[PDB]
Parts: sequence; C-alpha cells; structure tokens
Amino acid sequence: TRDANGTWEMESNENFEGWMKALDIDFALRKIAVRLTLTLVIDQDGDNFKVKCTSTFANYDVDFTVGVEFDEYTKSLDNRHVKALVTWEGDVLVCVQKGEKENRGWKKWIEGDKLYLELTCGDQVCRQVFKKK
Ligand SMILES: *C/C=C/c1ccc2c(c1)C(C)(C)c1cc(N(CC)CC)ccc1-2
Repeated sequence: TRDANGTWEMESNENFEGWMKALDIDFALRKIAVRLTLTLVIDQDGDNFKVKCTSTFANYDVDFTVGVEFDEYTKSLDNRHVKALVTWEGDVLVCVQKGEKENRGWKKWIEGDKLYLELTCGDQVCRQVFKKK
C-alpha cells in the first residue's frame, strides 16, 4: 500500500474547477479540462517516482525522489515555480509545494485497487478517485 505503481483510470473528480480556479488557471482551460479523460501513470522504484498525467490535450509529468526537495515549474498547469517535497506520513504519500500559493500540494492514499488523491490549493480541495487498470 506504499506501492503506487500502475496505470490509474479516473473514476471520480470532486471540486476540480474550484481547485483550478484557486490556481488561477484560465477559465478557458478549465472549461476544456473538466471534459477530458485523465490517466495517471506511476512508475515507482523505491524512493524514485516518475508520474505522468495524460489527456487529449495536456500532459503533466514529474519525477522526484522521496525526501529530496526539488524545484518544480508547473509549465502545463499554472506556470509557477515551487519548491516541492514528497514524503511518507505512514502510508500516505504527501507533497508540499512551497511558493506563492498557501496550502499547496497533494496527498495520495493507495487502498488496494483504488487510489485516492486530494489536491489542495489555498482554501480549495479537489478529491479524485482512480482505479488500477
Ligand atoms: C499523485 C498525483 C498527483 C497529481 C499531480 C498533478 C496532476 C494530477 C495529479 C492530475 C491527474 C489531477 C492532473 C491533471 C492536470 N490536468 C488538468 C488540470 C490534466 C493533465 C494537471 C496536473 C495534474
């Protein structure tokens, strides 16, 4: 349950527009993003992660090592520089993105066949559920 490897198909997506609005994503782009099918592919080898989020139009890929801070430029998202850090809190995978936005990051809970993802920015929380294909 610390093993997030898999191809993950989105099955629920709560308050996605509110989270994108907290990031100041263009209303235009928000309009398109809500309609698109998103696939989350995770390749994990020990502390080494490669995450790829893919849709018809957008692509968001990141690689990181657990417990090692890394500069991130969210080029395909809100286009901001953050100092990111991913750690384990028990079996919860937790990302903090330090920068302009407060309470910015995400958390991942892997429960067997299902992956729960909460994305946070400011006062907004988006809740997603994925099933392993
Ligand atoms: C552990 C999961 C983290 C994470 C990081 C970044 C993104 C996501 C998940 C997605 C799948 C929710 C996602 C989607 C998007 N686009 C729409 C706004 C689509 C590619 C960007 C970034 C992330």
